[PDB]
Formats: sequence, structure tokens, C-alpha cells
Amino acid sequence: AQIFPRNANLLSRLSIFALVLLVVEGILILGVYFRSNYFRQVNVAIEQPVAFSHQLHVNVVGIDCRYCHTSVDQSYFANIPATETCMTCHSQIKTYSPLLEKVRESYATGKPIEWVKVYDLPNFVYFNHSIHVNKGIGCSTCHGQVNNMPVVWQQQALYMGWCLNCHRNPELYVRPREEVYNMDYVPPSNQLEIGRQLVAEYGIMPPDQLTNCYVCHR
Amino acid sequence: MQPEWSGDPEVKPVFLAVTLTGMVAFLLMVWLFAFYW
Amino acid sequence: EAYLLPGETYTSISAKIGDVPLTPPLKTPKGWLAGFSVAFFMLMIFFVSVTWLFIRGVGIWGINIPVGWGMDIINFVWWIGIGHAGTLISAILLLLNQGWRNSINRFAEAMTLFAVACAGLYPILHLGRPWLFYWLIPYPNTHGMWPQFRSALAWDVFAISTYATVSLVFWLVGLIPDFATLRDRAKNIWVKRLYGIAALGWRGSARHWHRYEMASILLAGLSTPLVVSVHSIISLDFAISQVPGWQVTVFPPYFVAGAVFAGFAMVLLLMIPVRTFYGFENYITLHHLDVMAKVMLTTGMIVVYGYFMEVFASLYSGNEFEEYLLYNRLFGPSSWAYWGLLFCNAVAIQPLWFKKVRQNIPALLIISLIVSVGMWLERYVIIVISLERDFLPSSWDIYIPTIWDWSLYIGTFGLFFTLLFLFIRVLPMINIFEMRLFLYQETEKAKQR
Amino acid sequence: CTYQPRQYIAPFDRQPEGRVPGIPQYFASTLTLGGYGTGVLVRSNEGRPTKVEGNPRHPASLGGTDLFAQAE
Ligand SMILES: CCCCCCCCCCCCCCC(=O)OC(COC(=O)CCCCCCCCCCCC(C)C)COC(=O)CCCCCCCCCCCC(C)C
Ligand SMILES: CCCCCCCCCCCCCCC(=O)OC[C@H](COP(=O)(O)OCCN)OC(=O)CCCCCCCCCCCCCC
Ligand code: HEC
Ligand code: HEC
Ligand code: HEC
Ligand code: HEC
Ligand code: HEC
Ligand SMILES: CCCCCCCc1cc(O)c2ccccc2[n+]1[O-]
Repeated sequence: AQIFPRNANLLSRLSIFALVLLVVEGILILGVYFRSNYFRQVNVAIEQPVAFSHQLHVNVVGIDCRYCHTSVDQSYFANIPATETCMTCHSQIKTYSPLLEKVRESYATGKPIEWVKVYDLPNFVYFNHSIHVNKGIGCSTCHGQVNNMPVVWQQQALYMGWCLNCHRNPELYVRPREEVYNMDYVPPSNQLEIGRQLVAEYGIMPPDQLTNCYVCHR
Repeated sequence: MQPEWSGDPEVKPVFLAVTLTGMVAFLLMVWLFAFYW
Repeated sequence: EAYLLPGETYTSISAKIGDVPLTPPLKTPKGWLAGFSVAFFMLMIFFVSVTWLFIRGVGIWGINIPVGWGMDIINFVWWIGIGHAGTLISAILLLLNQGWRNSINRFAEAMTLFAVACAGLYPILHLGRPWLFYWLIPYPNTHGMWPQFRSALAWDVFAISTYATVSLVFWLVGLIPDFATLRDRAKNIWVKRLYGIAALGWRGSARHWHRYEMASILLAGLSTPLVVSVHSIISLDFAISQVPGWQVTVFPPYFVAGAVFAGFAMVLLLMIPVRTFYGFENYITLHHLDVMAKVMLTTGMIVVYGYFMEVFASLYSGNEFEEYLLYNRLFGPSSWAYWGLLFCNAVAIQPLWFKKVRQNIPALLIISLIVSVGMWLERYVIIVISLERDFLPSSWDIYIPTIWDWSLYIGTFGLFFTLLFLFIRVLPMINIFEMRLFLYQETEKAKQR
Repeated sequence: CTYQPRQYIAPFDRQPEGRVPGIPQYFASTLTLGGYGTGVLVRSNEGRPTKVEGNPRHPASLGGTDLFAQAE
């Protein structure tokens, strides 16, 4: 009463409340920014120098995924296709076109097509495509419906926890090993009984083995 | 002995406000750190 | 003697303590200005050393493959052990009902807070990837990773965070009616609100004093096992290891005793200039210096007992690694640290038994400086010499510190003194209340005869 | 700011015939110290030598090499 006015008590209590809320909001803003789709480049159509259309080339043309990603069932690296593979068909279809001008500019010189890596793992991670494909994990469960993508986006961020989710509960995501390249496959109504059956059939290791550090990191 | 604010009609409204703020902040932190991905 | 000289009133105590703050900045003493200039120059040295460390790496120091912990960890344990005596005066002396805490606890707890502030950067500074100190904290991440919590460094995270937080909380609680006194004693209307919002309208109410005394008692009875657990955990970040100099089980009370020893050395070394430069001879007395040196002598005797325990373990064991640990300390390439440690922690404490030496001020200053040097040598002997020579003799090397960890040490000294000079500028060095309450208690004792 | 930079990728213009992308490939070569060659199995990761191993079919190799052939 000598110094501070009448509303100083309410002002001090509201200041303590607003400081606690501001700390919580700052922690929340930092967490949302580090989990956001902009930061993790998720659900954004990453632009390519040619703007290759997976939707056309799979849902319309009908090219199998192993025609272009030839090394996906044999090595860790799914094959980014060659200009030879593109010009195998594009020596006749839609020639003298400005959107295939970059592909025609390649294969005459040794200069490749500098595609942008949509799914970029940070080089200590060591994903293996061959064991994941051969152990009954389809492309749609981990890359999305790329057969309908005009421009390829990241369906999810490649979090360590998201990887360990399927390494600890694979029965929610395993599929007959013959439905891996099928983009029309959907999991059934129950899926848990057949997931446990397929884990036992393919000998999928327990979550301790699959959650070992040197499975992925190196 | 009794507390300082004993007998004040604003005590249970401000306790419900503090507990509501705590449970909203807790549920929001749980959503961001567990069910956001 | 007495812990309060006669001739003091409550208004005289309030004026004589609160008039060293609340002075205009044009009336700031030249001694404070010179000390703050030296402290700010060494803080610039701190900034230069930290910047070059962050630019280049932790390889600017002398640490190598066998000695991965060096002067960074020595200065960490040194600076975190400075704060134990201030926590003791703030908490254990309140628990024990000792009347000499009333004139040293504010400055000693401020020294504790600034020493913990200097020693909390040292994990982040030595970390090697300094920006990932939060991975040691249990925090929610997208990886699903956790800290191990079986290591002692996770316990160090929890202990250092709890020690800093509860020490700051107890210091602010002990400052709130001093904030009320400064808010009452201020002259300018805009510096009233500086201490008014920190006093929160204290009013000195007897209903508020009951809850205040209960909270201070419970904070003391929580901060005594807090500080013992913090220095036990800082002992444990060597004692949980299999290193022959570090797998020693008397380390938690030994580190408690060494921290209280070095803390009261620094406390005496900073009371004595404060006592002789401010008018605090009536408050900080020769009895205060005598009992602080008595606690120094007791805790230094416990550390000497810990040295005897380590020497007994080495001689009593048939273990070749314990025998070579004793041999390496006695006659190794780093035996200077052990011999100077024995001189500075065993020879220099036998004068402290004597009453005239205990009452003497320059002897106390020399003894406190020698004890601080010898405690740095103790932490050198514990860490560096044990890490230098290990189980495999092929993995033996010498730890030679560079100029950069010495520059960081001088810089953290400057940060500590900068924070201390800011504290003695804007805040009272000693508690305005609980010393007028001490005067009332001594008046009641004189009335009771 | 994002989590990572753009990270461009660079495929071939013509795929190699006997190469699967991502599978390291072993070639039997010969490394000489003082003119006396020893058989080495040098690993080509993507068309480039990265690790020298020993050639078990070779007399002075037997799967093991020396430090000079390893540091070639
Ligand atoms: C290996 C692990 C060992 C576990 C150690 C546990 C010790 C913790 C004790 C905390 C001090 C509280 C005393 C309050 C008080 O001042 O008591 C007053 C009486 O007033 C009261 O009515 C009590 C006030 C509230 C008390 C509630 C305490 C909350 C529970 C603590 C949370 C800890 C967790 C683990 C549950 C008078 O009594 C005293 O003043 C006596 C104080 C005795 C100090 C003990 C000093 C021992 C130092 C050794 C420390 C050991 C290391 C391992 C920590
Ligand atoms: C330092 C790390 C360990 C701290 C543990 C210390 C114990 C703190 C809590 C115990 C409280 C004891 C009850 C209070 C009390 O009686 O002490 C105050 C007492 C009496 O003071 P008056 O009220 O009568 O007035 C006097 C001044 N006006 O004062 C004392 O005499 C102090 C008691 C000494 C305590 C002894 C503890 C020693 C710890 C030894 C640990 C073992 C080490 C083994 C290596
Ligand atoms: C989930 C477990 C996946 C499945 C099933 C398939 N892929 Fe994959 N793909 C996945 C990750 C985590 C990554 C990043 C790897 C890296 O090091 O960045 C990829 C990457 C690709 C790529 C880019 C080239 C490469 O890194 O190999 C392509 C062309 C690709 N994936 C295609 C692809 C196809 C067609 C798949 C089904 C047969 C397939 N991947 C399986 C995750 C997963
Ligand atoms: C043969 C099976 C093909 C391969 C291999 C690739 N493409 Fe193709 N492409 C093919 C067809 C039949 C069509 C559609 C023609 C039509 O009339 O609709 C396309 C389309 C494209 C386009 C669009 C051209 C346009 O619409 O004018 C582009 C830019 C394109 N394809 C690029 C492309 C690249 C870079 C390829 C190698 C990865 C590639 N295609 C493969 C036939 C075939
Ligand atoms: C050749 C005509 C292809 C076929 C058939 C499929 N993909 Fe492809 N894929 C192709 C190219 C030229 C590229 C790089 C350019 C781009 O748009 O990304 C890719 C890349 C992918 C990716 C992105 C991987 C990355 O760069 O991070 C994915 C996820 C991918 N391909 C998956 C995929 C699947 C599941 C397919 C079968 C339905 C498929 N691709 C067909 C070329 C061709
Ligand atoms: C579910 C859709 C998965 C996700 C997401 C990831 N992985 Fe996986 N991984 C999965 C299966 C079914 C298996 C089979 C292993 C078995 O014994 O059944 C694996 C295995 C791997 C391996 C092989 C290592 C080994 O088996 O010893 C690697 C190197 C691997 N996974 C890497 C990896 C990474 C880096 C991931 C995050 C991008 C990841 N996997 C996700 C299923 C799934
Ligand atoms: C494959 C299934 C993995 C296993 C097993 C482990 N980690 Fe992982 N790690 C994996 C991925 C896909 C990522 C990238 C996460 C992202 O958000 O992009 C990581 C990353 C990490 C990190 C973060 C690295 C950084 O931000 O600089 C850490 C700290 C990490 N991984 C640690 C870690 C440890 C210690 C593991 C064993 C217990 C571990 N990961 C398992 C994939 C996988
Ligand atoms: C947010 C508080 C975290 C600060 C303390 C970090 C704990 C910590 C971390 C370390 O790497 C250490 C290495 C050697 C010695 C002590 C250490 N401490 O205490």
C-alpha cells in the first residue's frame, strides 16, 4: 500500500501463472518444431529436376518396382535407376519434349540426373532393404502408396522410435513375403494372429535382438 | 492453525483453475511426446 | 569470547548491514571497483578460453587415452566442494542450533551458489560434445532413448540439479525478509520495486514467521542429506569404477570431509577481507573465526584419516595394483602432488590445534590458502595419478596440462569473483534478520543470567 | 532450418553389367613389395578399391597379407 498499487497481488499471481505457462509453451514449441513435418521434410512433394511421375509410371504404365529399383531385394541400397533404364522406353515415347530434355541431355554425356533424396537417413543408421523385403515387409507399410504419388513425399519421419516400433512389434506390420511388391495389398481385419504366424514362419528375432544398437548403428 | 486464505470464496475456484491448468498441460505434453510422431 | 559484540541495537544492525547495499553507484568504493575490474578481466579470460574450447575441441587440454579425466574434473570437484561449507552453515548449523551461523550463512550460501554455478559448467565444458548435455537428462525424444541411470554421472545430473535448485531456493527464502528490509530502507521509488517484488510483501507477521521457521527447519533437514548425497555422488563418479585408485569405499565420507575442509578454507579466506573491509567486527567475530578454524581442523583430520585409510588399504592388500598405486603416488612422475598434498593437508593443520594460531588472522589466511592448494592437489592425486598408471603397463602415459585448462581455471575464478562482487554490491553480505534475532536471543540469555 | 540439407543423389548413366548396387565386390589383383607380387583380394565397393584382403588361392598370399599391401 505504501509502494505497490491495489492490483499488485493479482498482477504478481498472474505473472507467476504466465511465467509457468510461458515455460510450458516454450518447451511445447521446441518439441513441436523438432517433430514438425517441415523440419523432418514429411508430406512435402520434394521437387526433382525431371519431375518423374511414380503415379503415372506405376498406376498407369504398370512398371514393376524391381524394374527400376533392381537392387532392393539383394542389397541394402534400393537402386536409383539409370538414364539407360529411363531411355529403354523413352527412346520412343514422348521424345523431343522439354520435360524429358534433361534425360535426353544425359546418356549422351556422362552427367547423371541429380535426384533429391526424399528418404535421407543420417549416415550412421545403415538401413538394409534386402532383409526387410525378404522378411515380409511391404513397401507400402514403410514408404506409403508410392504407386499413387505424382511427386514422391516422405510419408513419415524416419524416427529411431518409429523404427523400433516395428522392430519391437513386427506382427502388426509383417505380410506374406509374396505381397511385398503388391501395392494393392491391405492388412486383414484381425492381422495379429497372422502377424504372429508370419513372425514364427519367417523366424523373426525377438525385440531384444532387433533393438540391439549394432543392428542399425555402426 | 488455519491457513491465511481460509474462508475465502475464491480458494476453491483458484484450486480448480490450478489443477485444470496442470491436467491440461500434462495431457498436452503427453500428446506431444507420445501421440504426435 | 562472544558471537556478538555488545553495543548493538536492531536499528543499528539494520543500518550497518543494509547501508553497504542501497548506496548510489557513484559512491561505490574504489576497492570494490578494483576487485570487480580484476574479476571482469578474468571473466574475459573465461570467455576467451570457452570460445577457443568450443571452436577447437577438448584436445586443447592435456587429456589423453589413459588420462581421460584431468584438470577439468579436478577443478569440477574442487569448485563443487567449495559449496559444502556454505550449505553446512545454512542447513546443518540451523539443525544443530549453533548460534554462529547467523553472521556467515548469507555470504557462505552465496559462495555455495556461485561455486555450484562455476562447477556446473565444467560437465558441459568437458563434455566433448557440449551441446548434448541434455541427453544425460531424462527428457522425451523421438528416439525412445533413456539415460542409463546405473552410471554415477546420471546421479550427478540429478544431484547437481537438485543441489543448485534447492540451494537457490533456500537462499531466496533466507533473502525474502532481507528483501523486505531493503525495500523498507531504500530511498529511490524505482529501487523499492526491485526488492518489493522479491520480498512479495513479507510484512514480518508472526503468523508468517511460524510457517517461515517451519519451512526453514524442514529445508535444513532436507538440505543436510541433500548435500551429503551430492558429495557422496561426486565421490561415486570415481568410486563406482574399477580403477585401483578409485575403487575405494571410504570415498563418500572422505569426499564429504574434503569438501567441508576446502569450503571452510574458502569461507575463512573470504570472510577475513569482508570482516576487515566492512564494519562487521561486531557481527563476524574472533569467536566466529575460531570456531570456523575448529571445523577446518576437525574435517581436515577426517581427510587425514582418509589418507591413512587409503595407505592402509594399499599396504594391507596383497594386490599389486594397490601396491603400485601407493608406489606411484610416493615415487612416481606425479609424486609432487602427493608430497605437496601431505605437506598442505597434514603438516599445515597441526598449527590449527593451537589456540593462538586459531585466533591469529594472517595465520588463518595462510592456512586457508595452503588448504585450498592442497585440496586441488588431493583431487589431482585422486584422478590424474590413478588414471596415469592402470592395469596394463602398455597403456601408461603422463598427464601434462596445457595453458588452456589453466586459463579456464583462472577464468572460473574470475566468474566466481564477478558473481561474488555483484552479490556484495546489490545484496547484504550477512543476514539482517536472525542476527537481530540473535541479538534478542543474547538479550534474553543475559536476562536469564 | 531443417533436419538435414538437400542431399542430392547421383545414379549411373549406364548400369555396370556384373555389379549390384550396394553389394561390395571382390577382385583378385597382385601387389608387389620388392618386385615379388602377392595375390590380393581387393574389395571394390562402388567401382573403387577400399580394402585389401588376401587371396587364399595364391601361394605367397594364403588369405593373409602384410602391412604394406594393407596400406596400398
Ligand atoms: C541411503 C539413502 C538414505 C535416505 C536418507 C533419508 C534422509 C532424509 C531426511 C531429510 C531431512 C528431513 C528432516 C526434517 C526436519 O527438520 O525434522 C524436524 C521435525 O520437524 C518435522 O516435523 C519434519 C518436517 C517434514 C519432514 C518430511 C521429510 C520429507 C521426506 C524426505 C524425502 C526423502 C525420500 C527418500 C523419502 C527435526 O528433525 C531434524 O531436524 C532431523 C534432521 C536429521 C538430518 C539427517 C542428517 C544425516 C546425513 C546423512 C545423509 C545420508 C545420505 C545417504 C543422504
Ligand atoms: C556433516 C555431515 C553430517 C551431518 C550430520 C549432523 C547431524 C544433523 C542433524 C542432527 C541434529 C541434532 C539435534 C539438534 C542438536 O542437539 O544440536 C544442536 C546442539 C545443541 O545446541 P543448543 O540448543 O543446546 O544451544 C547451543 C548454542 N546456543 O549443538 C550441538 O552440540 C551440536 C551437536 C553435535 C552433532 C554431532 C554430529 C557429528 C556427526 C558425525 C558423523 C560421523 C562421522 C564418521 C566418519
Ligand atoms: C521400410 C522398412 C522400407 C521398406 C519396406 C522399403 N524401404 Fe526403401 N527406404 C526406406 C528407408 C528407411 C530409406 C532410407 C535409406 C537411406 O540410407 O537413406 C529408403 C530408401 C529408399 C530408396 C532410396 C535409395 C536407397 O536408399 O536405397 C529407394 C529408391 C527406396 N527406398 C525404394 C524402396 C522400394 C521400391 C521398396 C519396396 C521393394 C523399399 N524401398 C522398401 C524404408 C523402406
Ligand atoms: C517404359 C516402360 C518407361 C520407362 C522405363 C519410363 N517411362 Fe516415363 N513414360 C513412359 C510412358 C508410356 C509415359 C506416358 C506417355 C503418355 O503419352 O502419357 C511416360 C511419361 C513420362 C514423362 C512425361 C512425359 C510427358 O507427359 O510428355 C516423363 C517426364 C517421364 N516418363 C520420365 C521418365 C523417366 C525419367 C524415367 C526413368 C526413371 C521413366 N520415365 C521411365 C514410359 C516409360
Ligand atoms: C522406374 C520407372 C521406377 C519405378 C517402377 C518406381 N520408381 Fe521409385 N524411384 C524412381 C526414380 C527415378 C526415383 C528418384 C526420383 C524420385 O522421384 O524420388 C525413385 C525414388 C523412389 C522413392 C524415393 C526414395 C528417395 O529418393 O528418398 C521411393 C520411396 C520409391 N522410388 C519407391 C518406389 C516404389 C514403392 C515403387 C513401386 C510402386 C517405385 N518406386 C517404382 C523410379 C522408379
Ligand atoms: C517394420 C515395418 C520395420 C521398420 C520400421 C524397420 N525395420 Fe528393420 N527390420 C524389420 C524386420 C521385420 C527385420 C527382420 C530381422 C529378423 O530377424 O526378422 C528387420 C531387420 C533390420 C536389419 C537387419 C539386422 C539383423 O536382422 O540382424 C537392419 C539393418 C534394419 N532392420 C535396419 C532398420 C533401420 C535402420 C530402420 C529404421 C529406418 C528399420 N530397420 C526400421 C522391420 C522393420
Ligand atoms: C534401428 C532400428 C535403430 C536402432 C536399434 C537404434 N537406432 Fe538410433 N537411430 C536410428 C534412426 C532411424 C535414427 C534417426 C532418428 C531421426 O530422428 O532421424 C537414429 C538416431 C539416433 C540418435 C540421434 C542422433 C542425432 O540426433 O545426432 C541417437 C542419439 C541414437 N540413434 C542412439 C541410439 C542408441 C544409443 C541405440 C541403441 C540403444 C539406438 N539409437 C538404436 C535407428 C536406430
Ligand atoms: C543439467 C545438469 C547437468 C550438469 C551436470 C552433468 C553431470 C555430469 C556429467 C559428466 O559428464 C561428468 C563427468 C565427470 C564428472 C562429473 C560429471 N557430471 O557431474
